[PDB]
Amino acid sequence: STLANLTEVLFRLDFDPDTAVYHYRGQTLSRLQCRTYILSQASQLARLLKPGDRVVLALNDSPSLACLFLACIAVGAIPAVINPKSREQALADIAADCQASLVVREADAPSLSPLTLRAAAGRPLLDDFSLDALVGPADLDWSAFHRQDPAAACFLQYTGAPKGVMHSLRNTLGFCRAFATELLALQAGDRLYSIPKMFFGYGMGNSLFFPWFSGASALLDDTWPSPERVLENLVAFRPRVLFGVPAIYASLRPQARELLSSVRLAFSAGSPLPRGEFEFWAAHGLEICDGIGATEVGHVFLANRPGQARADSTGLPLPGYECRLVDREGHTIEEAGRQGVLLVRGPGLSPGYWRASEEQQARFAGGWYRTGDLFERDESGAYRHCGRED
Ligand SMILES: Nc1ccccc1C(=O)OP(=O)(O)OC[C@H]1O[C@@H](n2cnc3c(N)ncnc32)[C@H](O)[C@@H]1O
Repeated sequence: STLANLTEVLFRLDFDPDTAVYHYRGQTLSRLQCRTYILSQASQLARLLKPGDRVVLALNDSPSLACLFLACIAVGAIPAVINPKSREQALADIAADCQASLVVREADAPSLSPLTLRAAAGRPLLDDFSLDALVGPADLDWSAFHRQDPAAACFLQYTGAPKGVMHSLRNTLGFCRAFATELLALQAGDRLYSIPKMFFGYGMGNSLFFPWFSGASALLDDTWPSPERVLENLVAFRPRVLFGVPAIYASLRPQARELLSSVRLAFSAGSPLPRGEFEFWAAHGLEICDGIGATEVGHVFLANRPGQARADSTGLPLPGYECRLVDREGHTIEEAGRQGVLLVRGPGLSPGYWRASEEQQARFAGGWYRTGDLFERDESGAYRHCGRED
């Protein structure tokens, strides 16, 4: 194929560079402001990292995290975003698993025993992460994108021993198109608010990629989402699309009036949406679309479609995806009402784990991802979660 760079591709999308992309602490950054900052930061990272070097970002959601992530990709580095409050041994184990060359952490955090840089105290709108003092200020017109095969590993997503899922340019644009375009039909200018953070694959797509992919903007909050905080954000930001999980919508019941004010598309992932929650908000005039995603598949690959959602259901495979149920002998289940393990194949499929044993990599056997989830399929074709396999 043609060598390409995921960041460069996103920067090339023909969206108004003067429109917002990220929101943070009441402020706003446009596509142009972030593009310029990313290129500048890339000139600094290229002095520190070579193509292929791994980077672990133990940071909460912020524009500097999204920009640093994309700056790593710009130079050919392979970044991963993990829980900033990860325990020392957990962060060390992840950095060891991907043999990271660089770890970026919050302020005052201890050192790992790879190179450790810390973010600045005060939560600035754009942080240099001490790169100015380390490698000097940035170059003014940087554009030395490292272009590689679209199927090559571009970044990692970590989910017992941690497993790092490889994601490439191809299957990244794949799961963005399938979900952000074909399922949600996100429009330029849409205000997005994802409560799950960017160290969760769910949140990375919601907050990091979709604003660039679809021309929308996302609210980034580096504090933990207490229902009180979630409320302040809703009131101040008034998002049109809300990415939550079942428990989040349960916690939002007493604030239904405030949520209905702006939210028009409410999505739920992570675990099955109970009928009670779907029906509580349906009577308030809000449809919650339940969809399943998996780190190994990029994002949601099977979901209820807006305007056609049903209670106690995960919907249908997204366009381009194929879903199959297998019995205890690995044989395809052709019938309805028979629960089996769900296999999935499609645009978002990851090319595999970064480091793993043959038994772990076997989850990708045959060109499918074995979710380990028990699913059944009714006559209409809709899937319903039934639990996990033993
Ligand atoms: N990474 C993601 C991106 C987008 C959206 C979700 C994710 C995400 O959750 O990624 P993970 O790798 O952490 O977990 C995947 C596993 O979580 C479970 N699950 C997720 N969503 C649902 C759902 N709607 N209904 C029922 N079960 C669900 C299921 O066991 C699955 O195997």
